[PDB]
Amino acid sequence: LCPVYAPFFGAIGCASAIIFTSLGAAYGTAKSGVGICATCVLRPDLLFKNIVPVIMAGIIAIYGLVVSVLVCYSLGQKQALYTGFIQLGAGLSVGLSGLAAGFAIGIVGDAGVRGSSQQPRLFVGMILILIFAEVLGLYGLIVALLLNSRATQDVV
Amino acid sequence: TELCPVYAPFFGAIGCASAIIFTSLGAAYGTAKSGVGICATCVLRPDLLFKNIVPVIMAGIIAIYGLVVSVLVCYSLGQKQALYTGFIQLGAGLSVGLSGLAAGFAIGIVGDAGVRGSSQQPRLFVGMILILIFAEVLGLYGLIVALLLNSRATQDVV
Amino acid sequence: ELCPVYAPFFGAIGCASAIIFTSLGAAYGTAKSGVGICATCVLRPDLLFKNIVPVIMAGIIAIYGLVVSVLVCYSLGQKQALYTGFIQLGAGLSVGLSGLAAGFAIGIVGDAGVRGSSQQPRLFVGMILILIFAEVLGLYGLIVALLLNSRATQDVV
Amino acid sequence: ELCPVYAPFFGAIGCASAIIFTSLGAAYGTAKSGVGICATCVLRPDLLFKNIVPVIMAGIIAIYGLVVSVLVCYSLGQKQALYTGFIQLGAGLSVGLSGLAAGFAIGIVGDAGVRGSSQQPRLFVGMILILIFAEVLGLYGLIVALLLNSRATQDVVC
Amino acid sequence: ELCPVYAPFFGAIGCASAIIFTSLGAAYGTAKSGVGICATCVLRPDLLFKNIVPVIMAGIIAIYGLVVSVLVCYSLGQKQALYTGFIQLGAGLSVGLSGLAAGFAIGIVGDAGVRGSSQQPRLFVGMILILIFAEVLGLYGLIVALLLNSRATQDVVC
Amino acid sequence: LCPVYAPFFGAIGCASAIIFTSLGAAYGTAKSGVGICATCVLRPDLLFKNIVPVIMAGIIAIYGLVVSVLVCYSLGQKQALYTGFIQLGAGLSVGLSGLAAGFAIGIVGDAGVRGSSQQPRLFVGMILILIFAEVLGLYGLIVALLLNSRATQ
Amino acid sequence: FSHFLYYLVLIVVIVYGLYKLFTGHGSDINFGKFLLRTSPYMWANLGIALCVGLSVVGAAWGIFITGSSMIGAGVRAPRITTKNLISIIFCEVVAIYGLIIAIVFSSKLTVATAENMYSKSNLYTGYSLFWAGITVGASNLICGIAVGITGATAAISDAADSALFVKILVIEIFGSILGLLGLIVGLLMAGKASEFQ
Amino acid sequence: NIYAPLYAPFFGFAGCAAAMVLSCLGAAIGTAKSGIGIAGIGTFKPELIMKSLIPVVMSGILAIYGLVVAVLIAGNLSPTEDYTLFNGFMHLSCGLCVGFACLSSGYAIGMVGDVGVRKYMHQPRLFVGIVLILIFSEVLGLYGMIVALILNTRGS
Amino acid sequence: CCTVLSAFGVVILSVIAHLFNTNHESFVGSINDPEDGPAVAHTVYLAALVYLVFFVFCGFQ
Amino acid sequence: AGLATVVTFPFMFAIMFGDMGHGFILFLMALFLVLNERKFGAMHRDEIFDMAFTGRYVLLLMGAFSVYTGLLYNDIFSKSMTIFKSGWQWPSTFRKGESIEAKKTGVYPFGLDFAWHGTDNGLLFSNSYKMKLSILMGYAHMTYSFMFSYINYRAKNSKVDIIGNFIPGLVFMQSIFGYLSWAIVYKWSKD
Amino acid sequence: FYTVVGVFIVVSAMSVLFWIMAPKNNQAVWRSTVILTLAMMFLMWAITFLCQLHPLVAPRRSDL
Amino acid sequence: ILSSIWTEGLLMCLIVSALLLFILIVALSWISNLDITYGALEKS
Repeated sequence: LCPVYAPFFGAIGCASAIIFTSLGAAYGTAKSGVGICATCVLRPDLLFKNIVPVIMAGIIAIYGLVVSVLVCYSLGQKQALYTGFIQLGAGLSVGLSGLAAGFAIGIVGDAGVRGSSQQPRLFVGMILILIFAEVLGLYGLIVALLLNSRATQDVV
Repeated sequence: TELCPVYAPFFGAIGCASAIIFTSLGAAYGTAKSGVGICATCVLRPDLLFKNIVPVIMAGIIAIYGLVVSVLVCYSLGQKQALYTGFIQLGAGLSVGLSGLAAGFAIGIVGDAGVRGSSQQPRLFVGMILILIFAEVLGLYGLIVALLLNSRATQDVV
Repeated sequence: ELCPVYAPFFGAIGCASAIIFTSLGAAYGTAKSGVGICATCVLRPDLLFKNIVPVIMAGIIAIYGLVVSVLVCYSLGQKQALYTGFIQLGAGLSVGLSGLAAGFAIGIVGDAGVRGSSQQPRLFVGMILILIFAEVLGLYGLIVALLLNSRATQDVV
Repeated sequence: ELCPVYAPFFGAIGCASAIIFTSLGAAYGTAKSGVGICATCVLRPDLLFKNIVPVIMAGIIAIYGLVVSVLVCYSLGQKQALYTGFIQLGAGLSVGLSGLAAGFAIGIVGDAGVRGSSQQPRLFVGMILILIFAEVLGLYGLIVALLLNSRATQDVVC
Repeated sequence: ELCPVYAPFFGAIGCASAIIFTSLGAAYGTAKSGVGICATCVLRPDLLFKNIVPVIMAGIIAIYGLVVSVLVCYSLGQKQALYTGFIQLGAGLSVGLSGLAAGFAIGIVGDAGVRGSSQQPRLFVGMILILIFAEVLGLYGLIVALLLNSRATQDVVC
Repeated sequence: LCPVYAPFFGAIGCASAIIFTSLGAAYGTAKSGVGICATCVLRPDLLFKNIVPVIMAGIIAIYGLVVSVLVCYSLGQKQALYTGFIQLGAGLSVGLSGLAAGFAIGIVGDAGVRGSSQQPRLFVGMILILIFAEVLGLYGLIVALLLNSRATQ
Repeated sequence: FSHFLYYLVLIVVIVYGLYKLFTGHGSDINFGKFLLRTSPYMWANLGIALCVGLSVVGAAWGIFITGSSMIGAGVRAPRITTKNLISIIFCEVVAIYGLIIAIVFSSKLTVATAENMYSKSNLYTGYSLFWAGITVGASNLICGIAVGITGATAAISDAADSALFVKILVIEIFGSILGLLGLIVGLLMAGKASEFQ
Repeated sequence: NIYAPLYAPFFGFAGCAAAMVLSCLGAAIGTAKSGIGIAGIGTFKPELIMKSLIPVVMSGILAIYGLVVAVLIAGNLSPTEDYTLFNGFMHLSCGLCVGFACLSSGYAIGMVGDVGVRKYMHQPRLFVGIVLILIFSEVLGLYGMIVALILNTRGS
Repeated sequence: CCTVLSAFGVVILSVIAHLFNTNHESFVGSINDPEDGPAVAHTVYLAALVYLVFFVFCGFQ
Repeated sequence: AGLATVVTFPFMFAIMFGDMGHGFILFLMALFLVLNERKFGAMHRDEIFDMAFTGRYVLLLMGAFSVYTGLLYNDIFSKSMTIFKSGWQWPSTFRKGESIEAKKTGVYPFGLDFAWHGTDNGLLFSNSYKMKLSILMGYAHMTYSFMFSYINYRAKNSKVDIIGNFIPGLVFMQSIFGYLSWAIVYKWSKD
Repeated sequence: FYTVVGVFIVVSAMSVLFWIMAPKNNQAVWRSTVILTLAMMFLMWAITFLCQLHPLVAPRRSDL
Repeated sequence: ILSSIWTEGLLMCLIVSALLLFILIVALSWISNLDITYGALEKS
């Protein structure tokens, strides 16, 4: 009921919470940085206005960090296999959804900062689409927190 | 025994190896891809050469992040160690490695695109550093996760 | 049980893998830098022994594998612990797949720097300065495997 | 148990690999550099016996594979230790998959060197210099395999 | 226990591989070089029989495979040692996957050699010398398999 | 003799007999319907005589439907492995045959309805080619309906 | 991504084989007992179904290869569209080969008694029908594709000049030797195989 | 009998199938790839077609090479006689070393005898060299058939 | 070229027939070798005469 | 280098091409060109036959040495020659179909022994003999052609080249592979 | 082994007797061909004699 | 017995469902490669 190979799933859930959110945040930072460093050569005044897709990418990695710390502080040697399965699910829920949120933030941020220098009114539309792209990772954060709140609830 | 079998240091050796392997892959991509941009934008602008080496220093910090966790997992290996210890040493190794790999990809892509266009506009130098900080905290987060996993490797083990 | 019959398998795979992947990385770093040299000094052959630095720094990370694949080779016994085989496999992989990355980085920076250093004469200092950061990757892998291999037979039974 | 029946399998596929993966790197170093000789000596045929040094240094690593395959072959037996089979597999892989790398490096460097040594004759001494570094990669694998094969049947029992 | 019933499987696939991969390499060496022969003897008809030497050079590889496969075939037995099957599998792979390499090398060298030898008459001796360096790889594989096959059934027992 | 896993093969044969046949019929409808839509923008009076390839692709799917219906009336909880694997063979036969025949009707049909608008003598040609590709579904239907008759004997 | 799965399955097979071999249990990966204990009706019905399936996927393959080029080549020269239908016919006969072998194989498919079910003859006639269905379906596949290619070249060389179709029909004859040779070999393989008894 | 198990004809009928399928695959590649080159010169000098049918005939001989060994494996298979596993492995090997032999020889004949026939419309002196390279590429399957016949007579 | 092959067919097959006739151990001495020596020599010597007929007929060409 | 080639090239050929049957065929088709060199000299030679007739004396030696070395081996169209007295006798009374060994009586006078022909482990002995034969003849060829470098540096009167290249080359080659070639002979000398 | 030295004496004395009695027309190819061919014939004879002087492997066959 | 997990019936369900899934992947890769000739549908 609480076997020896049970914290393997918890360690993979602690790893995958930060690994895939860092992959998503790294895709978002790379795409948005290629966008910024190609749109702020000619328009350097709106350089610090365009760093918002990179911040939205970094909040995805913060979401992964929080879940990985909370799964890390619930590991144990003699824990249940249910706890390991819930921690694996909570790691994957935030990781493979923050990866998708990072893909969306990178694509929207590149396409929005390459066209926001031409049209100044497109910035409040880019922020509005990136809010919907960052709520995609906030949903995985909520699912991971609700899973990890029940990892040790009625456990023998 | 049962809690501490014979194949338990396998996961610890893989966690000690992967933490330096994948951070060396990430740091190598961040060095090579962003050094192409240094060696391409110096044949016309050679005076900014010691300041365009920011994306190779910020990529070599990722390899130091891998080195620290590889040393700390290496000094926690034992023959009769727990299987939980090997499991979360593998977890710490993967948390540093596969996140420092992504940090190295982001540092390489952003640093190439930044030193390619920073020779044209001099005001982009303060921008590409601010983007590379967000690209390097991705590996700093994996460093924090592995340093929290490594503080539990032999804590309440039997 | 602590020293099984299949225990030298992981040590032999580590002793092979220590030199195999560093030879692949050194081969990539020598091959691309040699193409860069042989394409950059058909016009300016005075920079022939100057541009040999990427080939040397790619050849050093194969000596990094040759060190650990001798130090692992001289700790291989028939009745050795499985812990020793696991550490020797981890050490072989830690040198090999890090010197492979170091060789990739040296091979890209080497021809990208010797094709551009024929135009700008003071890109050579920057090329050396980037190749040092590309060669300390293999140095870090060497440090990790030398710290592993000093523990493979420390308190084994 | 200590010398099982399947123990000569690893010794046989270590005797086989040290010529297979060595000769299919020597073949790359011969072919990729020979298409650079046959395409260059149509205009400079006086350099024909001087540009053939990449083919010779690609043939030397196959002799490096041949020596280790013979020395692994003459240490095979029906009742040999499984340690001996593991060591012979390690020696065969150490020669083969590093002579493959040395052959890839000789093949990529050699045609770039012989196509460039006919425009500038002072690049031949640079081609030899790069090609010695490309060719010592197989000599390192031969050193590792000979130090393995000297350890193969030293203190074996049963 | 020492001469099992599934033991001739390895010798059978070793006898098969020394024809399979060797004929594959010889077929590559005949096909890719015959493309160059038929492409250059359109306007150079008198060099039609000097250019067959890549194709003959690749056929000697298949003769090398034929000899080793027949000599393995005349040592397959029903009550065969598993050591003997392992040695015959190693000797089959050592001819097959090295004759494949030598066939790749002859096929890539020989078409460039017959394309350059129609333009330069002094490149023929260089083509023959590079093809000797390419055929000696399959010769090395045959040497390894004949030294290996001679050790099958020396001290076999049970 | 009649195990618990024996109606897996019959149920998956009944599945595949309509799945692979509908994949072939969908390729034969879509690829030959692209040719109908591309042809009938410059010569629209050939619209209802070029409709024959999608009709033949539909006949293929009817041939697969027949085998799926006739397999699912012989399934039971306690059938043997003989019945199970013979229903599997009856599914695979009409599946691969309808898939092949539908691919062939799709690739011949759009080329035929494109050549029929340039040369009017190619309508009889494309019909006589598509009739050979139609009966390949019959050639799998024969083996399917023969293996159906040996289900419970 | 498919190369990643090809490498992953290979790594899992090597790790599982070496784990099973190192722990002294390497005979548990037992392909002979797998052949002895699987039902012969699987091999028999799978051989029949793959015979009639892979004959048809070669026949239909050749039919579109020499059908689409026949219709393309018939736009300028419409006097090929009936004479050259023998190239459809030569690649269509490889399906009737597989059909008349699948029915002859299914005649050998009866109900075997459970007391002699994994016997010598019942297992022999599962193996024989399996590989004699494979060697007919694959041979008719390859023959249908070869006759389709050599009919697609013939359909364009016919529209070039009328006297070339007679010369290049011979290549279709030598290509259609192959399905008849598979027809022969699949009848010789299941020639001594009895019914399931 | 422990040397003649009941799963041994699996590897004999596998030898039949590997001797037939791969040899007719090589024969089909050799006749189709070369018929492409023969029909390619159908308009340019049509009189050189009936002389150039030799790489089709030499490709068709490669199917006879597989036919002979498929008949000779299928003649040694009977459900009433004893059939050793040695015999089954030997028939698997003799079909497997003729199938890939004829496959490689058919690839070689197909790659040689269409380039040769396709360049033969320019130079009429190519034909002796074409026939010679086809003989060198057609003895590749004869080598495998010799190995298969010796191996069949050895294994029975 | 048939006269060269026929002259070698005289010489080689005559030596082989003589080595079968005298029971030489490189031709009869094994178990897999034929048992009766002169029974094989009688059918190799006739082939030597057949190749001698080919050598005489192609020697007047 | 074409004055030591005149013997060593047909002889290194014959070590690889060792057979009295194929060697006599090659010697005969070379002697056909040597005896008819006056009718073939005043003739237009195409490139392959110009190659074959320009070397009508390389092939005569390549056949004449191939007959010698295929008389050293027992290889006459891959058959043995029972010319001399054997050094191995087989047992007289033995069961049919069993594996037997031969007892050494003496040593075979000229060449390899004919009791290794239909032999299971005869190919192991031929592998050992031909491998050590190749090692010793390669050693002899290399240490013969290395003395020509000393004769060159002596004719150039350059003691600097002698002490810099020949002597450190000589006592590097002879101290390793001269020792190997001596050790093969000394293992053959002991029982 | 002394029947190898006894053949080396009669080969070496013959080669020395031919070095001084070579024809004057083509000296550097008479005393170079004949003296080197006696050396290589003696070398292959000595190698094929010493491999059978004290053998380690006995000839072993089944069919006789 | 063959195995307890990988029994005689599971391991030949996973061969049938691998052959069928192979045919499915091949056929879906055929239908995925199906493109429309857009130039014969536009005005231009």
